Amino acid sequence: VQLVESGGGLVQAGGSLRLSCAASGFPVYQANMYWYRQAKEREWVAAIQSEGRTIYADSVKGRFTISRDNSKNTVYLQMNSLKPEDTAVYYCNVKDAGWASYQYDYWGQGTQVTVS
Amino acid sequence: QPRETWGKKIDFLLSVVGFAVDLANVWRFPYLCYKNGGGAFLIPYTLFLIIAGMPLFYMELALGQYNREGAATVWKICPFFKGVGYAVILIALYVGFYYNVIIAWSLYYLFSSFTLNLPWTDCGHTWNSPNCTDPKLKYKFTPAAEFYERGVLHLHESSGIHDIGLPQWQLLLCLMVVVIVLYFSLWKGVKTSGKVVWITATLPYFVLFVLLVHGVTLPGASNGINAYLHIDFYRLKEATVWIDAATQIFFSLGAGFGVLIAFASYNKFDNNCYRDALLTSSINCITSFVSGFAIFSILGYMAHEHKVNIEDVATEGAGLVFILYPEAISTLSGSTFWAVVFFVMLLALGLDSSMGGMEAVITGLADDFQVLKRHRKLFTFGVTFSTFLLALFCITKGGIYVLTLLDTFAAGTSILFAVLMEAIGVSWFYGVDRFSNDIQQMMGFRPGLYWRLCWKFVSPAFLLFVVVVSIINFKPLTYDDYIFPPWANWVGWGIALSSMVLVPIYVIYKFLSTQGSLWERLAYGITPENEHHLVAQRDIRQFQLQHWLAI
Ligand SMILES: NC[C@H](O)c1ccc(O)c(O)c1
Ligand SMILES: [Cl-]
Ligand code: NA
Ligand code: NA
Repeated sequence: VQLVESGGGLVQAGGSLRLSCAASGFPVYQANMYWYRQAKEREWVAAIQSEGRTIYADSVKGRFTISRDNSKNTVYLQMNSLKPEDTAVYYCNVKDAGWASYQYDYWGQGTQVTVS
Repeated sequence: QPRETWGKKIDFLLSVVGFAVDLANVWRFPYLCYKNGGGAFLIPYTLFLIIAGMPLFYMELALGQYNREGAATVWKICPFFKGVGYAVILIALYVGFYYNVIIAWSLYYLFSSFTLNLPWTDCGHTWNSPNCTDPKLKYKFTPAAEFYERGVLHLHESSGIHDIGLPQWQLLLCLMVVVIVLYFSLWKGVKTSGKVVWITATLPYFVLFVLLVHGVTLPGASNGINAYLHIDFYRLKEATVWIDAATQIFFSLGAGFGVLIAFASYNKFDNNCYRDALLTSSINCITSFVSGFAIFSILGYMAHEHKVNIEDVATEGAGLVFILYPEAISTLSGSTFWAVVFFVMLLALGLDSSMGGMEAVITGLADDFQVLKRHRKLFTFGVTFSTFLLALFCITKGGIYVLTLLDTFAAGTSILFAVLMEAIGVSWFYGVDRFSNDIQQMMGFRPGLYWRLCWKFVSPAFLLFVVVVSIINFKPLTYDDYIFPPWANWVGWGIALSSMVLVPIYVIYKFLSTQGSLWERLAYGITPENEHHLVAQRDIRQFQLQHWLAI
């Protein structure tokens, strides 16, 4: 099980950024895939869950949009209307691959996002 | 090796329901309704359910699901409260010391039911005294009461808890069967138990439905139903009914044993444990209510058959299950089938609850020690064998006295104290707001203000009140006309305090083992272990008022 995050970079306030999480060793379409960020402590950002239900932290709700591509085993985080408070290292997490699976809680190395 | 997840949601739900709906709903609840006036017990029971038991069922499930640990190691969020996990594990072990003996009684009665002439129908048996009489052709001398007390318990060979005798070999064999079944249902993880609960967690409902439907039609059942639904409001001014209701709620639902935490620790992160807790609590309460309906209909039926009052047929302890119901069955047509189904239902009710209670210990201590995690089969054998050896005390001639002491003190005030400490540690020291954030991360919604209020103020307050009154309003233990000696009461209070004192003891140990100044030790003790890097940075929320003012 491996998670490789990408898409981070320096962006202007009010801009947009699409982070990707290329997953290996498990299918993301059954997995509880979570996004965290550490600006402070790692704060949960969003999650696309085992059955496709998308939940967001109140700090990002209505701005960020989590999605997953089943063909590429990639989880996306379309972060829109970014603010300077969104500057942090965004981590992609797989809590588990659903029922009849293992609680991986595997984390990626993180992808820096800087909102000027 | 990452922690495994239940093969299905049905596996988790059936495990939780099989543990929650247990022998308590049939052996402990209807007797507590009779003992407390009938319908007067139902008001405290429902109140305590709503305000403490549903909330703490939900809290335990959410804690296990989010932290993915057993009752002991779940207290990494508030390190000072690991004594609470140890105490609940100890309470589960204590309760399994006699719960499996009750299951052994059910198995003995089932094996005795494989006859056209049930042994409890008539006298003339080797276990019958010369005073045995059937009043429907004083109650202690009936064929069923004499069977239970002399051919099963052999209680007539014990003068008291000072003279308990040696283990009964038939009951020893039945206990061996029960513990072997538990071991082979628990030795390979939670997968085997989750598949096993498919029948044990479902047959009792059909059996109980048929029992209720037949009992409501028996002559005189109306009197028993009326007594069941009669509310004596002056009994609510006594603390005994409230203590009994709270203890029954937390003993029957399964909160305060570490079983719910252990079961939810194998859940997928996004599992809706809120609806799981609601469903399990509702099923447990409806099962208790229906079992009480059936038991009281049988009480009225037997009072009609004996031409006596309902209060002259009810018996303390497991009498309503092993004297009254067997007698009514023996009075029926096709009594062999009724006995077989009744005791198969009892076995199914008890077996999954024993499995859950043992899984609490195994999961908690294997998460605490990873050596035990690797050696699952050996550790399961150790737990099962210890339970067998310490349940040998309850299958002795005076094993009913040991069972009474255990059923009074193992999970009485101790379990209420344990759930109170759980609620306090989660809602005050860790933070009810943090717990709501965790539940939102799992479920996307934060628990409503009702649940947060129950977790932080209501349930803690009611639990504290019930603990204080149970200590203040303790009455010396007795079984029927037998009065336990004064030292038996001290032994029982020692059994309760054994689990209760693990919380102060662990707090002291954690404070002393931690290195630093007083404030550093406190911050480490109340700070989650993954956040201990902030104690140096001096950013402890618990040292600010906004943490404590979280409604
Ligand atoms: N209601 C008691 C519950 O069935 C239970 C808890 C802990 C145990 O060890 C047990 O055997 C049963
Ligand atoms: Cl109950
Ligand atoms: Na059960
Ligand atoms: Na129960």
